[PDB]
Amino acid sequence: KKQILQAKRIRKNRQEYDALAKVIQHHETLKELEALGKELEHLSHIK
Amino acid sequence: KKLNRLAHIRLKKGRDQTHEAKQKVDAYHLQLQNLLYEV
Repeated sequence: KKQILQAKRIRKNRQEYDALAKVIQHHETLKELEALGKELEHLSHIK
Repeated sequence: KKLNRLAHIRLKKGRDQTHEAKQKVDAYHLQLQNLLYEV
């Protein structure tokens, strides 16, 4: 019964983790922005 | 021979009763172990 109370707390923690995973589904972005800036610099040099 | 047969029958009855009690206690312990494994 004590472990079932702990499992209910762990189920609330799993619901919070599922909320965090759903928010995460919505470092690589900075590298993509740097590549876009390098492409913009190359386009400015071409212009 | 009669006393040996009576003692063997009494020992078999006690062994069957102890086996039934051990099976019931093992079923209760298995249910408790499954409840602990579920949580």
